[PDB]
Amino acid sequence: SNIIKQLEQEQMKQDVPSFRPGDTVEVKVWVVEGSKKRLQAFEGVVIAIRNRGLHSAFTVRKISNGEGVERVFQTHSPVVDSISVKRRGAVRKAKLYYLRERTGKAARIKERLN
Amino acid sequence: MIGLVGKKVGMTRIFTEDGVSIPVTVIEVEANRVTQVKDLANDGYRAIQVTTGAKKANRVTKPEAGHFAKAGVEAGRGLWEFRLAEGEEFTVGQSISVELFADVKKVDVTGTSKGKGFAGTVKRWNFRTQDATHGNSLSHRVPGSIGQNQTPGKVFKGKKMAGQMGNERVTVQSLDVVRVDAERNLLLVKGAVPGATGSDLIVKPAVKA
Amino acid sequence: MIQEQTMLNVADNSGARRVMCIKVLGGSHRRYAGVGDIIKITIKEAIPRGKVKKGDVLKAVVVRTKKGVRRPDGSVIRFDGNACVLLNNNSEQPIGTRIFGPVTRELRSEKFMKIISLAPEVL
Amino acid sequence: MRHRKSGRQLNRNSSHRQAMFRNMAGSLVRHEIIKTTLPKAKELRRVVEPLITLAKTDSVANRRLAFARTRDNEIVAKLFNELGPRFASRAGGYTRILKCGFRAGDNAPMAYIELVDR
Amino acid sequence: AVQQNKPTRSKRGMRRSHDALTAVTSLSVDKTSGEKHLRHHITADGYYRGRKVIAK
Amino acid sequence: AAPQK
RNA sequence: AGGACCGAACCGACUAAUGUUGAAAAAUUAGCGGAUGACUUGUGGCUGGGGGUGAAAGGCCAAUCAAACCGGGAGAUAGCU
RNA sequence: ACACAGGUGGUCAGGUAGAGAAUACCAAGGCGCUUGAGAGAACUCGGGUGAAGGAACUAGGCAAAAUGGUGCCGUAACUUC
RNA sequence: AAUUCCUUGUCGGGUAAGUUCCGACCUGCACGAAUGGCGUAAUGAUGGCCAGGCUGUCUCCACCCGAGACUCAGUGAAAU
RNA sequence: CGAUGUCGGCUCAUCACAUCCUGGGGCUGAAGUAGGUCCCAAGGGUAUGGCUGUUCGCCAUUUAAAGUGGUACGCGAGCUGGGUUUAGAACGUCGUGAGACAGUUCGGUCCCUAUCUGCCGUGGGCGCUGGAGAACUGAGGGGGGCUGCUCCUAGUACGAGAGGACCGGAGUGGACGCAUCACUGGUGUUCGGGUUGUCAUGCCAAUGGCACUGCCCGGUAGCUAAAUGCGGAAGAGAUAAGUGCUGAAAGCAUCUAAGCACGAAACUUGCCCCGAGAUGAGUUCUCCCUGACCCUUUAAGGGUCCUGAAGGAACGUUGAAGACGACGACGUUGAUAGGCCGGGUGUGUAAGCGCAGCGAUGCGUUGAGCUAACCGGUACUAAUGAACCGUGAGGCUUAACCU
Ligand SMILES: COC(=O)c1c(OC)cc2cc3c(c(O)c2c1C)C(=O)[C@]1(OC)C(=O)C=C(OC)[C@@H](O)[C@]1(O)C3=O
Ligand SMILES: [K+]
Ligand SMILES: [K+]
Ligand SMILES: [K+]
Ligand SMILES: [K+]
Ligand SMILES: [K+]
Ligand SMILES: [K+]
Ligand SMILES: [K+]
Ligand SMILES: [K+]
Ligand SMILES: [K+]
Ligand SMILES: [K+]
Ligand SMILES: [K+]
Ligand SMILES: [K+]
Ligand SMILES: [K+]
Ligand SMILES: [K+]
Ligand SMILES: [K+]
Ligand SMILES: [K+]
Ligand SMILES: [K+]
Ligand SMILES: [K+]
Ligand SMILES: [K+]
Ligand SMILES: [K+]
Ligand SMILES: [K+]
Ligand SMILES: [K+]
Ligand SMILES: [K+]
Ligand SMILES: [Mg+2]
Ligand SMILES: [Mg+2]
Ligand SMILES: [Mg+2]
Ligand SMILES: [Mg+2]
Ligand SMILES: [Mg+2]
Ligand SMILES: [Mg+2]
Ligand SMILES: [Mg+2]
Ligand SMILES: [Mg+2]
Ligand SMILES: [Mg+2]
Ligand SMILES: [Mg+2]
Ligand SMILES: [Mg+2]
Ligand SMILES: [Mg+2]
Ligand SMILES: [Mg+2]
Ligand SMILES: [Mg+2]
Ligand SMILES: [Mg+2]
Ligand SMILES: [Mg+2]
Ligand SMILES: [Mg+2]
Ligand SMILES: [Mg+2]
Ligand SMILES: [Mg+2]
Ligand SMILES: [Mg+2]
Ligand SMILES: [Mg+2]
Ligand SMILES: [Mg+2]
Ligand SMILES: [Mg+2]
Ligand SMILES: [Mg+2]
Ligand SMILES: [Mg+2]
Ligand SMILES: [Mg+2]
Ligand SMILES: [Mg+2]
Ligand SMILES: [Mg+2]
Ligand SMILES: [Mg+2]
Ligand SMILES: [Mg+2]
Ligand SMILES: [Mg+2]
Ligand SMILES: [Mg+2]
Ligand SMILES: [Mg+2]
Ligand SMILES: [Mg+2]
Ligand SMILES: [Mg+2]
Ligand SMILES: [Mg+2]
Ligand SMILES: [Mg+2]
Ligand SMILES: [Mg+2]
Ligand SMILES: [Mg+2]
Ligand SMILES: [Mg+2]
Ligand SMILES: [Mg+2]
Ligand SMILES: [Mg+2]
Ligand SMILES: [Mg+2]
Ligand SMILES: [Mg+2]
Ligand SMILES: [Mg+2]
Ligand SMILES: [Mg+2]
Ligand SMILES: [Mg+2]
Ligand SMILES: [Mg+2]
Ligand SMILES: [Mg+2]
Ligand SMILES: [Mg+2]
Ligand SMILES: [Mg+2]
Ligand SMILES: [Mg+2]
Ligand SMILES: [Mg+2]
Ligand SMILES: [Mg+2]
Ligand SMILES: [Mg+2]
Ligand SMILES: [Mg+2]
Ligand SMILES: [Mg+2]
Repeated sequence: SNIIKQLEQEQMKQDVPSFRPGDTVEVKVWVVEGSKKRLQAFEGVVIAIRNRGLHSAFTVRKISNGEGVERVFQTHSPVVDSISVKRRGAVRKAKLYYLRERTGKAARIKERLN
Repeated sequence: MIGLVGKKVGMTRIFTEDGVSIPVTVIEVEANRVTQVKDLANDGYRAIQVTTGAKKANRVTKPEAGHFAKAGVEAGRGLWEFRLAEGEEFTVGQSISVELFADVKKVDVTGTSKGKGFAGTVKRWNFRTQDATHGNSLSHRVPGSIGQNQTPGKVFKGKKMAGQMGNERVTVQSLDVVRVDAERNLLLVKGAVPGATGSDLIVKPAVKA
Repeated sequence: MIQEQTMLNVADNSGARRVMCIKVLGGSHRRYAGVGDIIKITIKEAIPRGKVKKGDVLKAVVVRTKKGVRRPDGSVIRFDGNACVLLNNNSEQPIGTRIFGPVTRELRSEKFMKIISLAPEVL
Repeated sequence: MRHRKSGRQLNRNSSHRQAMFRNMAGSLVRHEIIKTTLPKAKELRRVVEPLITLAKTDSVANRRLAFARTRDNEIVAKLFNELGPRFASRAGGYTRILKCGFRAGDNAPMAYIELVDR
Repeated sequence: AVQQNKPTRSKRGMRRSHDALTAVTSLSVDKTSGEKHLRHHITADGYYRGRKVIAK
Repeated sequence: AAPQK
C-alpha cells in the first residue's frame, strides 16, 4: 500500500550500519531509572536478522555470568541509540540457532577476513 | 454526534519519542458527501445520509443515479445513515471531512468481521476437546451431549452448535485516536478493528464516557 | 510461563539446587507465573548444609524464564533457563545472601529491591 | 479456510501434480494444441508460460535450468530454437484457452489450450 | 436410525419439488458460421467468435 | 450378545 | 554342545486403532512371541455319537456340540402364548 | 454365495549397498488394482511439525515420542558358579 | 497375606499431599506342612509400585499433507 | 419382562432458592478490625493435586467463594469401560460331592448411513395489490453483567495500647468474552539450501526419480495463540427488606388509613447484535411503462397483432465471500484473473570459466543465482454483438381538497 509505506518511510532511521549474522555487535540502549537516563551496552553475536522494512529486528546472543541471554532489538526503535560491529563472522547460514545447543570452544565462529 | 465512513488500509506501528511502540490501524476517510437529510416532518426521525468514494458510471442504475442527481452529488460506493442529536444541522451537498474528529479522543469502529465459513463448536464456542487417546472412539472434536433425558425431551433454543462464523457486523468500542492527518485523509486508531484490508469502516465518537 | 510441576533452578546461595512449582499464587484458576510472580515451591534437591533442606515448602519469585519478557517497544529478552529466588513464607524476604546470574527490571519494585541491589546485572 | 491461497490440489498428492504437469507441458510444446479439462488447463498456464519466458534468453545456465524442469532435451531444444524467437516481443500471454463442451464418459468440462502464434 | 412411519406420496413429492432441471436460457449464434452454440464455447464445426479456431 | 441389565 | 542367544522364511496371536447393513459370518495396519525343536509342513491311513480325541478350555468331531448330522417313531406332549 | 484386501505344497533365485533369502534403488519380466470430474466447510480416518511446561492426563505413561549398528574400554547386588 | 470382615488396623520408608507399594508388629473373623510349608539364581507379550530419559497424554490446542464427507455425470442398496 | 442399558468419570449443560461469594438491611453479649444471628436478593461467579472404580471423604496448597438440590440418582442411536454383572483360574470359608459366597484376587467383543419433532446454520417459492433499485423506523428477540490487590483520604475516626476503618477517588491484576495479525512465535509436503543409498539423462560436470516431504536446516502469504487492542460500566425509572415526614381512626402515641420522601448486582431502560412473513407484511427517496382490435358468458372477462421499459437472471473472469445456494467485484467505454515488468521478502556467494593444490577442496567473477500465495504497474491471454425473463398508466367504496 502506498499510503502505509509512506507512513513508514517517515519514521525509518537513515543511518543503520550494514551487519550480518555471525558479526559480533555492541548495541547501546536507553534505560530509565526515574529522573535519570542512561545508555547501557549489550554485546554479543548476531544470530538472526529480519528485514521487514520498518519492522526490521535482529537478535543478539551473549553469555553473561554463566547464563546465556538473547535479546531481540527493534532496529528502528528510538530505544536503540547506537549499533557497532566489533568483529565479522564467516558463516554459511542466515540463522545460527544451532549455537543454542553449543558452548565454549564449540561455539567459536571463524572470522570473515576477506 | 455523526460519524464518518472509511476504509481499512492496514496496520502499522508508531514509535513515540519516549520509546513506546503503538500498533495503529490506518483508516482512509475521504470526503463524505451528504446526499439526503431526514426530519420529523417527512420521516419522523432526524438523520443524514452520506456517500463516499466513486462508482463507475456504467454500474450506477438509474434508480440510484437519479437519487444522487437530486442531491447534486456524484455517486459514491454506497449509502449510510447517521442519527442526529439535537443541535446538529447539515445541508444536502455538504462535504464532511476527517477534521470532524480533530477534537475527539476516543472512537467506536464498526465493520464486518472476516469470514470463517462453517465453524465447529471447538472453534466457534471454545468447547473443550475430548480425550485424544484413552480409548476414545471417533469422538475427538464432537460436541458431546446436547441435552437431557425425557425431561424436557427437546433441545433448548440457543444451544451452542456448529455453523456460520464471522462475516457479521462487529463494533469495537473506546479505541484511542492517535493521529488525524487531514492533509492526507488518514485517521490512525490504536489497536485492531474488524474486517479484512480494503473493507469499509464506520467511525463514530465513543458513546461511553 | 511457569506452571505447576515446572522444575526451576535457584538463582541464590540459599542452598537449594532444584525446586518444583506446586502452586501459582495470586488468583483463582491462574495458569502461569511470569517474571516477578510469586510461586509456592518445594525443594527437590539441596546441598548438604545450606539454609534449607529437601522437602521444605516455601515461596519463591521467578527471575528468569526461557519464554522471556516483552518490553514496551516490542523487544524481547530470553534466558536459557528458568530460575527463582527463595523467599520466606511469611515475610517474603530473600533467604540467600547473594544472587547469581542476571535479573530483569520487572523486579525493580519496592518489594524486591533487595534482590535488585544484590543482582550482578539488571537487564 | 483458504483466504488468499493459490494453486489447486486437483485431487492428487504433490509429487503426482508435479509429474503430471511436467508431462503435460512437454506435450503442449511438442503439439502446439492439446485437449484437456478446464481446471488443468488453467493451472498449466502457470507452468508453461514461465518456461517460455526463460527460453527468451539462451544460455547454458538457462538450458540446464529448463532441462531440470522439463527433463526432455527435445522440449528444451524446441523452446530455445523456436518458441523463444517467436515470442521475443510478446509481453506474456503466450497461450489461449478455448472452452469446448463436456467429456462424454464423465461429463468433465473440457477445453483446448494452444500457443497463441501457432 | 430409521423411520417409525412410512412417508406419504405427498411428502415424497414436496421434497422432489426442488429437483427440477433448468434448460439453457438461450443459445448463441456464431457471427460467421451461423451455428448455434453455448456462449463462450466453440461451435461443433470449430468456429469461435467468427474464426476457425480448430481444424477438427 | 451384549451386556444385559 | 544346547527343549542356548539375536533375527528373515515359516508357525503363532500380546496391545492399540480401524471395520462392525465389513474388502472379510473373525480381517487389515503398526508394533508382538517362537524360530534345531515337546518344531513346522505335503500326501495317504486309523479312531464314530453316551462314542472318539483332548499338555484339560466341557475344548474339538465339516461356519453346528453339557452329547454331531440325516431319515424315521411323528401330527411326541404343550394345565402355556 | 461375488471379477471377495482372506487361504493354498514344490521348483528358479541378476546388479549396487549390506552379515543376509532383511531393507533401499534397479534388471529380465509384469503391472497402474473396471466409476470418473470438481471444490478445498464442520467432522471421521491415516500421517507431519509445534512456543513454555514435561505425566500435571488416566482406572493405568493406553497411544505416541524416545533407544537402536560395528570395534574398543568398562560393568554392581545376588548366584544353582 | 492371590487368605484380614472390623479396616484407610498401628508404627516406619517413599510424596507438599499415598484407601495402592515396601518393612515391621501379631488381635491368624477364617495360614500351615506332597489338595505340601518356607526360601530361591535364571526365565515370563505375567500382577503391583517407584525413578531417569522421552514425549500433543495433558495445561490447550494451532497449522499442514493425503482419503472420505460436499457439488456434477453414470449405476444403484438396507434395517424399518 | 414379543428389552425403558444398569455405578463413577469425560463432554455439554439447564432450572429452583432452602444464598457459598459479591449487593442492600435489623439486632448484638456490635469501640475499631473481624465476627454471631435474622430479613431482602438467583445478575454474574462459584480450585488444582495425592490416595481410592469410586460418590463421598481425608490430606496438601490455593481463592472473594470453592453453595445445596431437581433434570430416567440430566447426559452410552455423544465417548469410556475402572466398578458392578456371563463363560477361565486361584485363595479363605461352607458342603461327602456337583458347587456356593450382599468375601477377596488376575483376565475378559460396548452395534446403528437420522424418516419425524427439537436445535444450529443456509437457500428456493409465494405474499405484502403496477413493476423496480436503495436507505431506514423498530414491535419483538438474543448477548453482556464476575472480582482481587495496591495507593490516596489516613496511621485520620475508634482504642489504654495493640490494632485500625465507613463514605469517596486512582492505578494495576486473575478468570471470561469479542476483534485482529503491526509486534513475539507456531505452521508453512506450493520457496532456498545441506546430505545418505540407488537408478537414469551416452560419459565428466550438472541435474531429475524413489526411499515417511528419504532425512534435515531456514522461511513468504494465509491461518493462528502463548501475541495485543477493547469490554463488564456511569446514569435514569419503578421497587424488595429497611428507614422516615405529616397524620388521624384512638384528645395521646403511631411510617399508613388520606398524602409525601428515600432505598439493591434483582425488574424496565442505558451498551452490542438480529429484526417488517411485525399477514398488524410500516416509512422515505429515486426510476420505468401513455398502442390498436375482436369475441363472449358483459366482467376485476378471454384472445389476436404491435410492443419488451426500469430492472433481473443467465454466461464468463473471479474474491479476505463460500459445503451447495447465497453474498461482493468486474466483463473491452476493462486492472476481474493469469502472464509479464519493477520491487520486496526468503535462502545464502548458482552454472560456466580462471587461479592455488597431488587430491578432497578453497579463492575470484559474486551477497551471486533462484525466489509460492506479497506490493506497485501493464490489455499480452481470457472476460462476445446478442439472445432470455419482466410490460403497455395499475380494483371498489367513502371522505377532504381541486375542478
Ligand atoms: C453380565 O454379563 C453380561 O451382561 C454378558 C456380557 O457382558 C459383556 C457378555 C456376554 C457374552 C456372551 C454371552 C453372555 O451371556 C454374555 C453376558 C451375559 C453368551 O452367553 C454367549 O452368547 C452368544 C453364548 O452363547 C455362550 C458363551 O459362553 C458360554 C458366550 O461366549 C457368548 O458367546 C457371548 O459372547
Ligand atoms: K517428604
Ligand atoms: K509328516
Ligand atoms: K448322542
Ligand atoms: K466443496
Ligand atoms: K483367612
Ligand atoms: K507371561
Ligand atoms: K422388563
Ligand atoms: K450477602
Ligand atoms: K449483619
Ligand atoms: K445469583
Ligand atoms: K446440577
Ligand atoms: K454411564
Ligand atoms: K435413546
Ligand atoms: K414426531
Ligand atoms: K440475557
Ligand atoms: K503475526
Ligand atoms: K507466518
Ligand atoms: K539423488
Ligand atoms: K408521627
Ligand atoms: K460490579
Ligand atoms: K415490508
Ligand atoms: K560460481
Ligand atoms: K538475494
Ligand atoms: Mg472466509
Ligand atoms: Mg469400535
Ligand atoms: Mg481416533
Ligand atoms: Mg411436551
Ligand atoms: Mg488470489
Ligand atoms: Mg475424487
Ligand atoms: Mg516422495
Ligand atoms: Mg532356542
Ligand atoms: Mg492356537
Ligand atoms: Mg501383523
Ligand atoms: Mg518375528
Ligand atoms: Mg527367547
Ligand atoms: Mg528369535
Ligand atoms: Mg492328513
Ligand atoms: Mg467350567
Ligand atoms: Mg465347528
Ligand atoms: Mg441326551
Ligand atoms: Mg407315537
Ligand atoms: Mg407338533
Ligand atoms: Mg471366487
Ligand atoms: Mg476388481
Ligand atoms: Mg483375491
Ligand atoms: Mg504358504
Ligand atoms: Mg524385500
Ligand atoms: Mg522392464
Ligand atoms: Mg482436508
Ligand atoms: Mg511442545
Ligand atoms: Mg523451528
Ligand atoms: Mg521446545
Ligand atoms: Mg496423576
Ligand atoms: Mg486428574
Ligand atoms: Mg487409582
Ligand atoms: Mg505402549
Ligand atoms: Mg545397583
Ligand atoms: Mg503410612
Ligand atoms: Mg506388607
Ligand atoms: Mg491352603
Ligand atoms: Mg494334606
Ligand atoms: Mg510364600
Ligand atoms: Mg449422484
Ligand atoms: Mg416393543
Ligand atoms: Mg430467600
Ligand atoms: Mg440489569
Ligand atoms: Mg505419582
Ligand atoms: Mg443417571
Ligand atoms: Mg441416550
Ligand atoms: Mg473390567
Ligand atoms: Mg479393558
Ligand atoms: Mg450366556
Ligand atoms: Mg458407541
Ligand atoms: Mg425492541
Ligand atoms: Mg504481515
Ligand atoms: Mg518464525
Ligand atoms: Mg519446515
Ligand atoms: Mg557425477
Ligand atoms: Mg524410478
Ligand atoms: Mg489503465
